[PDB]
Amino acid sequence: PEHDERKRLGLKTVIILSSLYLLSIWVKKFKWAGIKTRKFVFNPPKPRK
Amino acid sequence: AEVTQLSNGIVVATEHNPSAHTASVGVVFGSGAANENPYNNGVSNLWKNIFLSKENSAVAAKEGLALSSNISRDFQSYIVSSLPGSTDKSLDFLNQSFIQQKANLLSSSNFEATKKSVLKQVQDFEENDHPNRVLEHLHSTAFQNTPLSLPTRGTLESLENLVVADLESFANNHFLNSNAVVVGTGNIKHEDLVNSIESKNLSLQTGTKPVLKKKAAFLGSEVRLRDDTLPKAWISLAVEGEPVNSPNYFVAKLAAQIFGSYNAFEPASRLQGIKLLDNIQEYQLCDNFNHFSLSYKDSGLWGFSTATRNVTMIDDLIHFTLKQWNRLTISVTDTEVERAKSLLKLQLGQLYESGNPVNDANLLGAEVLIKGSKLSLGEAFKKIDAITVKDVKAWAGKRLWDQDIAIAGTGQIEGLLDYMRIRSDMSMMRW
Repeated sequence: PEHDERKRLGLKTVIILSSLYLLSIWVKKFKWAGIKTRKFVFNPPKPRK
Repeated sequence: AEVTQLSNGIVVATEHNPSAHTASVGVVFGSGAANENPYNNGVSNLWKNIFLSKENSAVAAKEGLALSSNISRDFQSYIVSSLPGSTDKSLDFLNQSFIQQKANLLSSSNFEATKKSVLKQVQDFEENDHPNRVLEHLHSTAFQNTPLSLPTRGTLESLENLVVADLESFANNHFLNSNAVVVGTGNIKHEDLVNSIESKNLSLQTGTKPVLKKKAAFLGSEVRLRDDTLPKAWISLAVEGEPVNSPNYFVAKLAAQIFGSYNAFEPASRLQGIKLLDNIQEYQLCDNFNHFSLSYKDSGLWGFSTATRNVTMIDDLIHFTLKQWNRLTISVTDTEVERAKSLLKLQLGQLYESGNPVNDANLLGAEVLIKGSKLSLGEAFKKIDAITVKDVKAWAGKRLWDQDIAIAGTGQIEGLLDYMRIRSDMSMMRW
């Protein structure tokens, strides 16, 4: 006896959570862009030490 | 206490001081390390040392003449000093050995001997002078791929492939009358220097120096030079600041004076009226720091440098310092502004009224090359006393609040955290 109400509250819940999932992917890739393009160089020192 | 400029095709500036015991005369050019390219970087540092080599300093010493020179990013200098009644001999030496004849100075033996010494100077700098090489690295990450990135001493790799032809080419392009100022400081009168010049004719070259394709641009970035065998960590951090000939020139200098400079081992430096010191001294997170506001023709930098032996609490040092900066937008008081006013006046009052005429000549020539005129010290004081709290908050809200940063560091910097945790401290999130 909850069939009609249940299917309408699930439309609200699935729309909200689907957009939060796409927004979370955007925000992550922005805050991770420094680490992904960081670069390293090596110059062998003198083994005096 | 007033400077006098005339023009004949040759600009001649002078700050006469009758109560001095020496006189300095020289020529300043308006090209520096920010007027060369990555291939010929250091050609100006090699021009300075050809001027100061032995057989040219010997010829001056027999006449009673001392020599000096300086390389910067916007200008170069070649100065001669003497006793007050010997200034016409100073001008002759500057005429003969420098502007007209230089085949004597660019010989094959003097060039190799000079290159050997300069390479040893630069190699020594890069292995032992840690606070100054980190500030040079800051300039190179902030202004990367622009002319304001190149180091003033040159780089050990570019300095090895220079020949005499590189010197002669650079001279023909930049040592020109249109790009030159003749200066005179100490016990020297303006009319006598003008008369001595027109008795000769005294012109170097005509003009038309090259225009620089790219303009300077700031970029937020970092460069880390990790060395675990050194006993400290050296760090410098800045934002984009004000250039010369800006309306906010003195307001940025006052803001740097609010946080000031510190030495942990001096007793009186621990008692300064700076609220940042209430946070560092309880666990002693640093040995020293200093706040700067550097200004050039195209851009500037505003920030601080520090050295520390407490390598496990670096993140507390950077955090507490950046939170104090936030207060310039939100809660700076009137007492902090009235203190920085009078200490800024004492600072630049000692820079512009020292006793050395050599420093006077470098300052005068660099200012007249940009503005065409020198602002007196009585005028600069009136601009400083007219600054209010509102001017500071308006400047900081535009230059500091949630803005990108540049960072450089060397030594034991494991405890220096990533870029974005430091960038996030530029806004408070409690306002």
